[PDB]
Amino acid sequence: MLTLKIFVYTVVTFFVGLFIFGFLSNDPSRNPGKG
Amino acid sequence: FVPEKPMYEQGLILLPHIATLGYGVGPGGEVLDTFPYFVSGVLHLISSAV
Amino acid sequence: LVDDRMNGDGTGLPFGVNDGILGWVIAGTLGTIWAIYFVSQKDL
Amino acid sequence: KLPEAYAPFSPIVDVLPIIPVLFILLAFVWQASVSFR
Amino acid sequence: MTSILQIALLGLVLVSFALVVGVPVVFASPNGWTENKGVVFSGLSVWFLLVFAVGVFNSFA
Amino acid sequence: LVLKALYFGGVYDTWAPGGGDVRIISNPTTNAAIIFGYIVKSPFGGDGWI
Amino acid sequence: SAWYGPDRPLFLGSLSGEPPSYLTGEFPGDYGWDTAGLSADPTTFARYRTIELIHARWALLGALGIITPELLAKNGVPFSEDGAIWFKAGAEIFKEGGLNYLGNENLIHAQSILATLAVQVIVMGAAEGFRANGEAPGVEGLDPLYPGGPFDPLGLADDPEAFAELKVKEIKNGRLAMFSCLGFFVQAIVTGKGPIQNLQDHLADPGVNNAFASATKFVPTP
Amino acid sequence: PDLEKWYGPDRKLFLPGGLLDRDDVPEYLNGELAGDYGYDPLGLGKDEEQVEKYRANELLHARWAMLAAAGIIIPEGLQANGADIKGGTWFETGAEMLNGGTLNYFAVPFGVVQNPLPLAAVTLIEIVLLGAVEKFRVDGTGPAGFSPGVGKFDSDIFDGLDKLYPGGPFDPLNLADDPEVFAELQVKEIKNGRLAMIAVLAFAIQSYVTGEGPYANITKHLSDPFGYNLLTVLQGDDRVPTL
Amino acid sequence: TINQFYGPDRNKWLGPYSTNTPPYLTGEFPGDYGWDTAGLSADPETFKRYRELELIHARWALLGALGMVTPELLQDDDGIMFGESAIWFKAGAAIFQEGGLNYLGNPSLIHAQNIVATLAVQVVLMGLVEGYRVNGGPAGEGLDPLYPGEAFDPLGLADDPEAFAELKVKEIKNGRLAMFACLGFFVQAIVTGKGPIENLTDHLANPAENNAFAYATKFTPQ
Ligand code: CHL
Ligand code: CHL
Ligand code: CLA
Ligand code: CLA
Ligand code: CLA
Ligand code: CLA
Ligand SMILES: CC1=C[C@H](O)CC(C)(C)[C@H]1/C=C/C(C)=C/C=C/C(C)=C/C=C/C=C(C)/C=C/C=C(C)/C=C/C1=C(C)C[C@H](O)CC1(C)C
Ligand SMILES: CC1=C[C@H](O)CC(C)(C)[C@H]1/C=C/C(C)=C/C=C/C(C)=C/C=C/C=C(C)/C=C/C=C(C)/C=C/C1=C(C)C[C@H](O)CC1(C)C
Ligand SMILES: CC1=C(/C=C/C(C)=C\C=C\C(C)=C\C=C\C=C(C)\C=C\C=C(C)\C=C\C2=C(C)CCCC2(C)C)C(C)(C)CCC1
Repeated sequence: MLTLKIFVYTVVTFFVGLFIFGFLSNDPSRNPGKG
Repeated sequence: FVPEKPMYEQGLILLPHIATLGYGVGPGGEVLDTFPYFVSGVLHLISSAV
Repeated sequence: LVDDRMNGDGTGLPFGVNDGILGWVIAGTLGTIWAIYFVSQKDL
Repeated sequence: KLPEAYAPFSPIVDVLPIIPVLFILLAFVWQASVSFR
Repeated sequence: MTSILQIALLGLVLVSFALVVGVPVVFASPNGWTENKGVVFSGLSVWFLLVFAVGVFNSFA
Repeated sequence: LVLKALYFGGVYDTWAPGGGDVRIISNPTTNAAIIFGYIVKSPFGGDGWI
Repeated sequence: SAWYGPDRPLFLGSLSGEPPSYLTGEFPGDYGWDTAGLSADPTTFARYRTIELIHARWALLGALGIITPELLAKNGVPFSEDGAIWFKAGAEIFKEGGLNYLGNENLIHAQSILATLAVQVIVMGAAEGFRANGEAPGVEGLDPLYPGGPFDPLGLADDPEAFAELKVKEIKNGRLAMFSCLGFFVQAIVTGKGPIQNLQDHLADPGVNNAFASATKFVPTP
Repeated sequence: PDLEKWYGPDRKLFLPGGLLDRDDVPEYLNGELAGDYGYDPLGLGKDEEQVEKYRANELLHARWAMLAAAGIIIPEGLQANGADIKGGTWFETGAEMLNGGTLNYFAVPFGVVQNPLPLAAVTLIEIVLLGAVEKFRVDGTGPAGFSPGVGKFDSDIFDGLDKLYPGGPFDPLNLADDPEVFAELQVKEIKNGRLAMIAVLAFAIQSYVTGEGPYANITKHLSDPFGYNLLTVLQGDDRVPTL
Repeated sequence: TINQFYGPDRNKWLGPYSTNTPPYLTGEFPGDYGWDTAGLSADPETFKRYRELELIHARWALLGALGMVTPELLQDDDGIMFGESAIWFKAGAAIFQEGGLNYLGNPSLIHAQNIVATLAVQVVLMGLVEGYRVNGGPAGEGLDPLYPGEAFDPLGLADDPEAFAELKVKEIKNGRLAMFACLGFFVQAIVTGKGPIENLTDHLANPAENNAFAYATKFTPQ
C-alpha cells in the first residue's frame, strides 16, 4: 500500500527537480530584451 | 504592571520576551522583580538615541 | 489490530520517510534529473 | 510599576509609542513642505 | 539620594530634548555643522555625562 | 544565547517538576540527527516542522 | 581553472614557493608536491605516473566496493553479518551457504576458494599481460597509459580540452579515493568495524566518538 | 609596509572626517611621530620641541606600564589557578615581607623556588641598580657588553646613536634596520603602550573600588556579568526587592 | 682540523676501510662519510632533498630524544607530580584524566581539556610555519632553505666558516645520535612496554640475565 506512496513521491520529486533545475538553469536570460 | 495577577492579562507583549530569558522569574513563575525589565528598556532607549 | 496500516503518521519522520527505499528513490530521481541537466548544461 | 526613584516620570513615559508613527507623518510634512518635488 | 537622581534625570530629559530639536536643524543648516561643532560636542558630552551619572546614581538610590 | 543558557544561569524551563523552574541548561542536545530531523519534518499536526 | 601551464594550482597554495624544474605542468594532478624528489628521471617519472594512475583506478573501484555492500546490508539486502563488513567478506566462502551475492542462495554460491583464486590468477594475468604489451588480439598499438577505444565506448576522449580536464578530474578523484581506501584500512586495523558504521557512531556524539577514542588500544604492557 | 595609514598629512585622527575637519588639528602635529592622532584639546602640546621632550617620558612610561600590566595579570592568575606564588595579588605583595616573611618565584616551567632575600637588601640592590641603569640611560655610557644584538661591543657604541631609539645592543633580534617595518613596529609599540597604561589605571581603580585583584574581577565578571559589574559592586548588597 | 672530515681523505663509515667511496660524495656538505651502500643518493638534486629532510628529521629527533626522559627524570618516588603518565609512551593520556593536562604536576601550568582544540591550533599554526619554511615570510624568503640563520641566530655563534664546518658536522652527528636513540626508544616501547630509565636501572642492577635476550621469547608465535 506503500507502493502508491513511493510512486507519488517519485513523481513529486521529479516535478520539483524540474522546477529547481529549470530556475537554476540561467532563467533570467530567457528574455527577448537586451539583457 | 500589576504584580499580584498572572502576567498575561495586562496587554504586555515583550516583557514575556525578557521573562522567557528568566530575568526575574520565580520558581512557579512569579515575577519577583521588575528592575531587569526596566534596565533593559532604558539601555534600549539610550542605544536608540545614539 | 484488524487491518495492516502504515503506522508512520507522526513519530517525527524526516520528509515523511519511513522506509529507506523511498529516500533512495527520491535521491535517485533528483540525481537523475541532475545528471541530465549537468551533461546537457551550457545549452549544447 | 516603576521603582520609587522613577515614579514621577511615568506620565512623561506614557506618551512614547506614537512617536514612530509621527516620524512617517513628519516625513509627509517634509514632502509637503518641499511641495512634492 | 533620590532627589539628586531625579534632578539629574530631569536635566537629562531637557538635554536630550534640546539635542532632538537641534541636531537635525543644525545638520541640515546651510554651513551650520562646521560652526556649531563646539556646542554639539558640548551637548553630547553633557548628555553622556548625565546618562553615566544616572547609571552610577541608581546603585545608591 | 548559548552563554546565557549554559554559563549565566538563566532562562525558564516550563517542564521542570512542580510547574517549571529557571534552569541553567546542562548537557544540551546538539546532535545533527535530532537537529536536522527537527528542521526537515512535516509542518502539520502530526509533528509540526519548526 | 588553468590546471596546466605555469599558473597551475600548487600543493600548499600561495605558500608553495617554487615548483620543481623537472615538473613544469604537462601532466594531470600537478601541484609540485615533490618534497623527496622520487621522480627525477623522466623514465622513473613515467613509471611512477603509471603506478599512480593504476592505483587511482583501483582505489575508486575499491571505494565503491567497500561502501556499497554494507549500505545494502543496512538497507534491507539480506547479507550475512560476516560478509557485510568488508575485511571479513573473504571469510564468507568458508560457510555452508557459500558466497551469496546480495544474500541470494542461487546467486554465485561459490565454495571452492582454490578454484576461484585459480581462475582469478588466469583472468587477471591475461588482462595485465595484455596491458603490458600495448597490443592485444583485436587491439592495435597505442598509448599504454591511456588506451581508450574499446575501453571508451562512450567516446568522451575525442575532444582535447575536455579530455584534459577530465584527466584532471580522474586523477583528483583517484587521489580522494586512495585517501579513503587507506583510511578504511586504518579503521579496519584500529576500530575493527565498517567505515559506514564508524561514521554512524561518529554522528551519535562527535565529541567523544572520534579518532581520539581509540588512542589507548595498541599501548604495550610489560 | 603601509605607512600612509599612520604617517603623512592624511592620517587616522581622534575624530573622523565628518565630525573633525582636517584644519582643526593644531600646526605642530603634521604626521611625523608615532601615535599622531591630532588629539590635543588643551594647551599641553605647545610646540614640536616640547612634544619631543615629552616623547621620552611617554615611551618609557608606556613600557613601564606595559611591564606593570603583565606583572599584574600573571601572578594573580597563577595564585587563583593554584601556583604557590604567595602574594600574587598586586597591591598586597609588599605586605608579605615585614617581620620574617619571604617570597617565592614561579619561573615557568621550572619555578617554585623559595627566595630567602630580605626586603632591606632587595630594596638596596633595586635602588642602586635602577639608579645605575638610569644614569646609563641619560648619559649614554655602558661599562660592559656581550649582548645578542652584537657580540662583545665596547663602551663607545652609545655615542652617535639616537636618544630613546638607539640601535644595536637593544635589538637582539635585529629586524629594525628597515624604516618601514621600524615605523610600523613603532606605532604598534606606542599603541600597545597606551592600551597597557589605560589597563594599568583600570587595575588600580578596580583595586581601590572592589578590594580584590583584577584577574579575580574579570573571572567573577565572566562568572556572572550582571551579578558582578560596576553598578552591582557599587550597589552593595541584596537590593528591597522592587516589585 | 677541517680536512679530517671534509677532505678527500676524511673520516668515513669504516675509517681507513672505506676504499670504494662513491664518486659524487666528495665531502663538501656536512657529513658525507660515504655510507650509501644502497645507492639511493645517485641523483644530485634528490641527494639535496634527502639531505634537507635529513637535517629536519635530525633536529626534530633531537627534540624528541631529549624530551623523552625529562618527565621521567623529574618523576619522584611515588608520583604526585605525574601518575602513570610520567612515561614517554603514556604521555598522551595526560589529556584524558579527571584533572587535565598539567605540565609539571600543577593546575597553574597548561591545564587543558580539549585535545581536539589543541589539535586544531597545532595543525593550523605549524602547517602555516611549514609554509613559511618552504616559501618565506617574516623571517626570510630568499635564504638557504636548510641553513637560513638570520632571525634564528641571535647569539652570534654563526659567523666563522671553519666553525660552521665543525659545528655543522657536530649537528649531523648529534642528530644521527638522537635518530638512532629514538629508534631505540620506539623499539624498547614495543618489545618491553617499559620506560627507558627504569629499563636502564633494571639492567644496571644485573646485566647478566637482563637483556633483549630475555624478551626474545615474547614474539614467539605459539
Ligand atoms: C611522532 C608523533 C607521535 C607518536 C609517535 C605518538 C605515540 C603515541 N601516542 Mg600520541 N603520538 C604522537 C603524536 C600525537 N599524539 C597526540 C595525542 C595522543 C593522545 C590523546 C594519546 C596518545 C597516545 C599515544 C600512544 C599510543 C599507544 C600506542 O601503542 O600507540 C602506537 C605506538 C606504537 C605502537 C609504538 C611505536 C611508534 C612508532 C611506530 C611511531 C613512529 C612512526 C609513526 C608512523 C609516526 C609518523 C609521523 C606522523 C604520522 C605522526 C603512543 C606511544 C595515547 C597514550 O599515551 O596512551 C597511554 C593517548 O591517549 N597521543 C597528539 C595530539 C596532540 C599528537 C600530535 O602530534
Ligand atoms: C579547557 C579548559 C582550559 C582551562 C581551564 C585553561 C586554563 C589555563 N590555561 Mg589553557 N586552559 C584551558 C584550555 C586550553 N589551554 C590551551 C593552551 C594554553 C597555553 C599555551 C597556555 C595556557 C595557559 C592557561 C592558564 C592561563 C591563565 C593565566 O596564566 O593567566 C594569567 C596570565 C595572563 C592573563 C596572560 C599571560 C600571557 C603570557 C604569554 C605572558 C608572557 C609575558 C612575556 C613578557 C612575553 C614576552 C615574549 C616576547 C615578545 C619577548 C590557565 C590556568 C597558560 C599557562 O599554563 O601559563 C602558565 C599558557 O601558557 N593554555 C589550549 C590549547 C589551545 C586549551 C585547549 O582546550
Ligand atoms: C603510491 C601511489 C602514488 C604514486 C605512485 C604517485 C606518484 C607520483 N605523484 Mg602522487 N599522490 C598520491 C599517490 C601517489 N603518487 C596521493 C595519495 C596523493 C595525495 C596526497 C598524491 C598527490 C600528488 C600531488 C599533489 C602531486 C603528485 C605528484 C606525483 C608524481 C611525482 C611525485 C613522486 O614521484 O612521488 C612518488 C610517490 C611515491 C614513491 C609513493 C610512496 C608511498 C609511500 C608508501 C608513502 C608512505 C606514507 C604516505 C604519506 C602515506 C600516509 C597516509 C597518506 C594517505 C597521507 C608521481 C608520478 C606530482 C605530480 O605532478 O604528478 C604528476 C604532484 O604535484 N602526487
Ligand atoms: C570518476 C572516476 C573516473 C574518471 C573521471 C575517469 C575518466 C576517464 N577515463 Mg577512467 N577508469 C576509472 C575511473 C575514472 N575514469 C576506473 C575506476 C577504472 C577502472 C575500471 C577506469 C579505467 C579506465 C580505462 C581502461 C580507460 C579509462 C579512460 C578514461 C578517459 C576517457 C573515458 C571517459 O571519458 O569516459 C567517461 C568517464 C566518466 C563519465 C566518469 C565515470 C563515472 C561513471 C559513470 C561511474 C561508474 C560507477 C558505476 C557504479 C559502475 C561501477 C564501475 C564498474 C564499471 C566497474 C577519461 C578522462 C580511457 C582513457 O585512458 O582515455 C584514453 C581508458 O582507456 N578509464
Ligand atoms: C630517515 C633518516 C635518514 C635519512 C633520510 C638519511 C639520508 C642520508 N644519509 Mg643518513 N643516517 C641516518 C639516517 C638517515 N639518513 C642514521 C640514523 C644514521 C646513523 C646510523 C645515518 C648515518 C649516515 C652516514 C654515515 C652517512 C649517511 C649519509 C646519508 C645521505 C646519503 C645516503 C643515502 O641516501 O641513503 C638513503 C637513506 C634513505 C633512503 C632514507 C633512510 C630511511 C630508511 C629507508 C628506513 C630505515 C633504515 C633502517 C631500516 C633503519 C633500521 C636500522 C638501524 C638500527 C640503523 C642521505 C642524504 C651519507 C652522507 O653522505 O652523509 C651526508 C653518509 O655517509 N647517513
Ligand atoms: C647540539 C645540536 C645542535 C647543533 C650543534 C646546532 C648547530 C647550529 N644550528 Mg641548530 N638546532 C638544534 C640543534 C643544534 N644546532 C635543534 C635541536 C633545533 C630545533 C629547536 C635547532 C634549530 C636551529 C635553527 C632554526 C637554526 C639553527 C641554526 C644552527 C647553526 C648556528 C646556530 C646555533 O644553533 O649555534 C649552536 C648553539 C648551540 C649548540 C647551543 C646548544 C646548547 C643548548 C642550549 C643546550 C640546552 C638544551 C635545552 C634543554 C633544549 C630546550 C630548549 C628549547 C625550548 C628550544 C649551527 C650550525 C641556524 C642555521 O640554520 O644555521 C645558520 C638556524 O637558523 N638551529
Ligand atoms: C606523492 C609523494 C611525493 C612526496 O614528495 C613524498 C611522498 C610522501 C612519498 C608522496 C606521497 C605518497 C602517497 C601518499 C602515496 C599513497 C598512495 C595511496 C594511498 C594509495 C592507495 C591505493 C588504494 C587502493 C589501490 C585500494 C584498493 C582497495 C581494494 C582493492 C579493496 C578491495 C576489496 C573490496 C572492494 C571490498 C572487499 O570486501 C575486500 C576487498 C576485496 C579487499
Ligand atoms: C643512509 C643509509 C644508506 C644505506 O646504504 C641504506 C639505508 C639503510 C637506507 C641507510 C640508513 C638509513 C637509516 C639509518 C635510517 C634511519 C631512520 C631513523 C633513525 C628514523 C627514526 C626517526 C625518529 C624520530 C625522528 C623520532 C622523533 C621523536 C619525537 C619527535 C618525539 C616526540 C614527542 C615527545 C618529545 C614527547 C611526547 O611525550 C611524545 C611526542 C610528542 C611524540
Ligand atoms: C540611564 C540609566 C542607566 C544607565 C546607563 C549607563 C550608565 C550606560 C550605558 C550604556 C550604553 C553605552 C549602551 C550602548 C549602546 C551602544 C551602541 C548602540 C553601539 C554601537 C556601535 C556600532 C553600531 C558600530 C557600527 C560600526 C562602525 C561605525 C564601525 C565599522 C562598522 C560597524 C557597523 C561595526 C541604567 C540603564 C543602568 C538604569 C536606568 C537609568
